[PDB]
Amino acid sequence: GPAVGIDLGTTYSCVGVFQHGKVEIIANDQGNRTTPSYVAFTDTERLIGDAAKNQVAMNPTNTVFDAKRLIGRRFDDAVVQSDMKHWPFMVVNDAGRPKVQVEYKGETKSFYPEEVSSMVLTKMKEIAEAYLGKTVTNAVVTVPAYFNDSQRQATKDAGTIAGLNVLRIINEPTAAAIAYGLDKKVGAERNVLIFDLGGGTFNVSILTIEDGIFEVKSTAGDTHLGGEDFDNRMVNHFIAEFKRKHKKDISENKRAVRRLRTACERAKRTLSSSTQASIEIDSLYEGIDFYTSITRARFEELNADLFRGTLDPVEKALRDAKLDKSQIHDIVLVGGSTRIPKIQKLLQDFFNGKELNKSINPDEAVAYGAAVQAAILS
Ligand SMILES: Nc1ncnc2c1ncn2[C@@H]1O[C@H](COP(=O)(O)OP(=O)(O)O)[C@@H](O)[C@H]1O
Ligand SMILES: [Mg+2]
Repeated sequence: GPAVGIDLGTTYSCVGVFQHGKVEIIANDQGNRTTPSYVAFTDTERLIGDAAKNQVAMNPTNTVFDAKRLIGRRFDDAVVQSDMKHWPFMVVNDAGRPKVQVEYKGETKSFYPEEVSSMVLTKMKEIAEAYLGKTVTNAVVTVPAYFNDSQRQATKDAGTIAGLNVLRIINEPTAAAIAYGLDKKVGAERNVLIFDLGGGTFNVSILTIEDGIFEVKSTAGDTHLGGEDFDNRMVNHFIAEFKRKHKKDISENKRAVRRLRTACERAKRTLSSSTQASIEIDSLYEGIDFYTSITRARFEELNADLFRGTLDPVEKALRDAKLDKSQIHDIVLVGGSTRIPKIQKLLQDFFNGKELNKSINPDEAVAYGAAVQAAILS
């Protein structure tokens, strides 16, 4: 079986495979090229991926996500302490290590973060196998550039327990560069800027590549900024609209909100190609059908400050790396949020018209690069 490339992401994961000089990003059962990093436990089963995320509104306490934020970390970790204040599931201490606690088939069960991730990993593995029509064993898994050795270890472990022989763990930005071929030797130093705006995390990385060797000269971003924050803004906006229109506040009804959010995220994706999208929700609150729409202009207006602030981490990355806009040779877009027009304009304007690398789907770039790296490693 060919070695595969796996992007084990915070909110979305992707698997690609190099074959006949071409990289193929493998779609899942539902036909999507990326699958949510969600795991849900019920009375009768364990749901992973889309099936899992498609019921989080119904089974909040038993639907686990954000496992990547826990992996390789300690319970006493300030990150963990701050984080768990927002997850609808339990995180318990176990001799220092944190564990997620769920109820599976009536009985209480706990899992180490690496076990949750191995579940997502097994899902990607069978997606690959379903496509290849053969067993996948070897793999290259990606990790953020800021991951310490514990976090890398845990990611490796998640692989082993998922039945995957992890050939190598490579940084996500480096995987993005390899996807565009920016790793080929041109007898000169090259500075690449990776602008990664995903589902819930934002990362900016400046790589220096000479002789084919990478050198992460600097990094920046925000671990709590992503496409989900843009969704929230739409939600708050629509909650206020429903109120004016029906003098009812649906805030308390978690289900109404969760369904509205799902409609928003979808409208958001449509907004990246169309100037407006309709929000059609049957029986949102009580028996009131919420039928409305948003325009790209209003969308951009709701997230203006968020979008604009995206440039601060870019300026920081520059000054830390000791470079000026003029010195960065290539800029590659990574993450599903970079498909947003305003974000592309804004970044280009900042780099005074410089062309942006974006021919490869941004949310598939890391997988793409890992698959290539897997191919050379085997
Ligand atoms: N067309 C699009 N326009 C805007 N956002 C998009 C689009 N397609 C996907 N996204 C967003 O990308 C995010 C997922 O990004 P992705 O990079 O796949 O995840 P991760 O951050 O987990 O690595 C979600 O917030 C999703 O709404
Ligand atoms: Mg990502």
